[PDB]
Amino acid sequence: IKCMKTFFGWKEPNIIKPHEKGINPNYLLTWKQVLAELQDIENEEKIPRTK
Amino acid sequence: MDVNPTLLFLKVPVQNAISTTFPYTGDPPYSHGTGTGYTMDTVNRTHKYSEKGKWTTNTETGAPQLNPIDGPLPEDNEPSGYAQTDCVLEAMAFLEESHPGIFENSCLETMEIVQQTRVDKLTQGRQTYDWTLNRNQPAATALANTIEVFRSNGLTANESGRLIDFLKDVMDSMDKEEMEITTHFQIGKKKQRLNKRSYLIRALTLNTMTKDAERGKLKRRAIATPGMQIRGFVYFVEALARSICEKLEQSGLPVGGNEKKAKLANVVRKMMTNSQDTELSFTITGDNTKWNENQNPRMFLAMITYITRNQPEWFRNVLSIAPIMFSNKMARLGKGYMFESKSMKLRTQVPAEMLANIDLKYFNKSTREKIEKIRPLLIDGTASLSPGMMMGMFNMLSTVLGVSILNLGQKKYTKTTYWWDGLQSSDDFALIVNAPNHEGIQAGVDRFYRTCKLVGINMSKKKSYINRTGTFEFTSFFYRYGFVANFSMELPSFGVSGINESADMSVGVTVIKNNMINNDLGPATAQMALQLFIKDYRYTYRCHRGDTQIQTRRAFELKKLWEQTRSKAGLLVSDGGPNLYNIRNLHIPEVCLKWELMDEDYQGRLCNPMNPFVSHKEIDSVNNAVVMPSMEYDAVATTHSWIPKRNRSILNTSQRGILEDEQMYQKCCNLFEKFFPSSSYRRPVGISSMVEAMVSRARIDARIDFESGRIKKEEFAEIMKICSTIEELRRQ
RNA sequence: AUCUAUAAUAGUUUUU
RNA sequence: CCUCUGAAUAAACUAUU
RNA sequence: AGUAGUAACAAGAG
Ligand SMILES: [Mg+2]
Repeated sequence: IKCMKTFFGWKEPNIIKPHEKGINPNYLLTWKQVLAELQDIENEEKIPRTK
Repeated sequence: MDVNPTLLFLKVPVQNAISTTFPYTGDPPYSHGTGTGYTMDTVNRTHKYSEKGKWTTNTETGAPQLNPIDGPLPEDNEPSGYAQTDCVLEAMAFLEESHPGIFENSCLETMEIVQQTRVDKLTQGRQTYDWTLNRNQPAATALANTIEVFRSNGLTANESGRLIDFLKDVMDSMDKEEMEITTHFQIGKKKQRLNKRSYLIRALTLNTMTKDAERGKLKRRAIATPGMQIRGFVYFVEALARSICEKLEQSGLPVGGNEKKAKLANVVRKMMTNSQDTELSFTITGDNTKWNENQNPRMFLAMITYITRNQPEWFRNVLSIAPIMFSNKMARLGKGYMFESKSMKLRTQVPAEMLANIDLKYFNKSTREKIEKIRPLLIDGTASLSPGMMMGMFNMLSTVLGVSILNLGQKKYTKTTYWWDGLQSSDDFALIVNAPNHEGIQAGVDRFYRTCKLVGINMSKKKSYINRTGTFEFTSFFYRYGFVANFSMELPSFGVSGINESADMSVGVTVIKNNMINNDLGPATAQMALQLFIKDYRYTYRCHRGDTQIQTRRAFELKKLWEQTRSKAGLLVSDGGPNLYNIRNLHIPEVCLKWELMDEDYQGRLCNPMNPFVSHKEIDSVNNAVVMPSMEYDAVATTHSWIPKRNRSILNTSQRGILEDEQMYQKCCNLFEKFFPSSSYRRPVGISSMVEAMVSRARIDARIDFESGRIKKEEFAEIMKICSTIEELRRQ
């Protein structure tokens, strides 16, 4: 979390090079979920060992 | 500037940097699924190498058998198994001629070994194909089950405790019309009756599987596991072969390590000195293609028959049984295959017992061809494999055969201006050929090649090469005017063994020391290896230094211990202490190294005999003298000599009841140690039952104590009464 | 000067 | 839904005990 | 999909 905060310039994620055999929207949603849950754990006034 | 590591060889000779050619820092290849394909390929290839032989049907098992002995002489360079019996006999005869009395003395020593060996020798090993369960079991478990079945079938010569009596039991069981065994299911006990042919097929069967974690091979291969009936005969035959090999200079077995390197260097230098100063000398680094698939058990029978001439008949029979059993051997196919349906998205397991009459629409082209070729050989769920030695068996007898061919290279036998000698180890060889000119070298190489062809030995042309004497390779040792060091080969040994904290520390330091002594590991690299090992140890066992802030579940206790301790250097690394090891003290145990730095309370807690992490004895009440547990790499037992858990898979099978049995066995064994203290130290030998021996020992001890005044007459009377009660219980 | 005692554990070597 | 389980070839040699 | 490679995993059983 500390290292993520040190960077400014986040944009809205978009697919630049798609995976031919995959489902790219799933990757995009995975990234969004990671961001959301990072914020969530940051909002619970305690960081656990595992999430 | 593109970096090309290989170009380093333009200045450093390849041998002097050979360790760079071993990529032994990555994980080795593994086998994932079934081994049936490899077993079928091996069987088909073994029969293809002998296709021009004689086909017969075994009258006892009914299995087709192929006999390439005395077959047509080859007309090309393809591998072939048409060994000539007269040539093998002549090779043995000339080997005897060159070393008079070798076979006689070997047979004398082997007769002593055979007459002395005990049955418990069979408990050695890792696994064994148990014919009563059609799968692999621990060697001791397999032996126990076989003894139990034999006792249930009235075959009790093994009670003598001699291995040869167990072999007599095996032979007598071969003649039983029927056999009866017990089977478990969902954990009831049921009885199964095997007719003569079924039991005979089971007795000649070797299980097969795929080998995992082998370096330097792109493709996988099959390995075999012998059954219970054949282990003893193979053991005796290999004892004879070992005795023979110990008396030959060209033999690369059964010596190893520094002694092997010294022997090879001495032999090579003697060959060089014997070479004249006006004749060319060449060395061939050679490999033999499919050694074990071309050697035939019948030729080993012939060799044993020639070796054991003028010997008692019983010795000859007990030695000859092994090749007889191996020429009528069967091969288990394996797990089978797995089928997948994409439309229905399902998977299933197809056992190998169904391959006999399974429709071939499921399989691909290669597997279909394998099954079609191998079907004629299938009987009772196995495959008939008469020719060939399966895998890694009779290594020393093969060494004897190779050394005989090497011995055929003396001038008294070549009868010309060229000659040869060299080193043999199972199937690997180095050949030194001396001749006045190059044409002589060519003639000698050709004669060696053809003589090997006569005895069923094929020299791998694409893996063998020849150069001037002075450099070669033998059994992964690279000789360049002397054997060179190869550190990468032993590199995987560096790390954490996984026994426990104390043993792992000892193993790491000892490995560093030994590689300094042997593999030319330098001082600075030794220090860096020590640092890396301590880092890995701390990370694995969560025992970082107490004055750090590494978050682990064990950090709180270590921090408390660190704070309460006055002498920090006395703490072990397992207790968060510092590292006191350097080059000069790699040979000293850690606890002994810092004994004179430990606090009295910490030292007493560490070496407290009443620590539940190590068991306790029962003499008097408990031997409260030293921490006592099998103490390999653990000189002094402390609280860090704990024992980890056990795998619990069997709990979900029908064999879980066996757990109980072994536990009960331990119980009984424990009691036996209260009567015979030396049993743990040295293995007891006797024919009487455990209860009878214990009762006799109790009576004699009571008499001795009463006579010497150690006990009073009331105790003597009570002990005698209890002994009589035990005698009464014995009958009921 | 010679020097293969046993048993346990782990590691290494032994492909058409 | 719930219970349990996370997978031991042969020979020789090397090291420690 | 992916790991992977001559056969498997992508949980198994009760
Ligand atoms: Mg070779």
